[PDB]
Amino acid sequence: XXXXXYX
Amino acid sequence: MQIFVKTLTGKTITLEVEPSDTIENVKAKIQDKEGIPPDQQRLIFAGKQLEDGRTLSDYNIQKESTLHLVLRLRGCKXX
Ligand SMILES: *[C@@H]1O[C@H](C(=O)O)[C@@H](O)[C@H](O)[C@H]1NC(=O)CCCCCCCCC(C)C
Ligand SMILES: *O[C@H]1O[C@H](CO)[C@@H](O)[C@H](O)[C@@H]1O
Repeated sequence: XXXXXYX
Repeated sequence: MQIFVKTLTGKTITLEVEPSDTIENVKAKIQDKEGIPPDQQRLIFAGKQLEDGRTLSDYNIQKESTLHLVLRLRGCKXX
């Protein structure tokens, strides 16, 4: 992980 | 007893319920009628958001009472 969103 | 669940979409849902029923039950019934998953439902009565697990009598909800429904899903795809 480490990246966010939300997709 | 009978109660109403209203949205600001111009929809009123009539439900037959018992004073001993929990807010969870109520959401389940709403799911039957409208197809909205309970996790996506928020119920408001008398200026308070209602918690799954408490009963209609806890909140002094009686016949002809009107709960307000609003929808809430935060995005959960990511990390
Ligand atoms: C991030 O989302 C995770 C998830 O899988 O939904 C949660 O388990 C995790 O607890 C969440 N992290 C936080 O709530 C604090 C995040 C601080 C960094 C993000 C701040 C807001 C903007 C980002 C891009 C969402
Ligand atoms: O949101 C996650 O899936 C997406 C698929 O296009 C990626 O672009 C993104 O970086 C995350 O992995």
